[PDB]
Amino acid sequence: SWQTYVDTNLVGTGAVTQAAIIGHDGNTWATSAGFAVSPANGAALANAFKDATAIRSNGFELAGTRYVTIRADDRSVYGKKGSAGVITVKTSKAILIGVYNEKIQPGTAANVVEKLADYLIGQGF
Repeated sequence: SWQTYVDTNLVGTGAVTQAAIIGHDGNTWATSAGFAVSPANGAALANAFKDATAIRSNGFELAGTRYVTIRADDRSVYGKKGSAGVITVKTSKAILIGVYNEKIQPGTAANVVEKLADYLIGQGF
């Protein structure tokens, strides 16, 4: 049911346009219609959590878009591209990812992902 967390719990909220749930390895668990992240690109994100030295300076890519590091801790890596961007949140077993555009506010996006992450962590994922 990882597809429902995406269709309903993420994209369904309206706060995010595209979304996915990656494994700590980079391999996609579930994803939305027009979004895909390469294994290399996902394992690259899964690591910026151990040290964002690299993304902090070069930035990071997701599905062909080069994002700029805004925030980047050991649980949350945020990026932006003009007035759109992506929220990525690490759980105990996964990594949530939701992208937003100009019609959506960064905190609105950020809030939905953040909260869902809490819920899954509470569940053991």
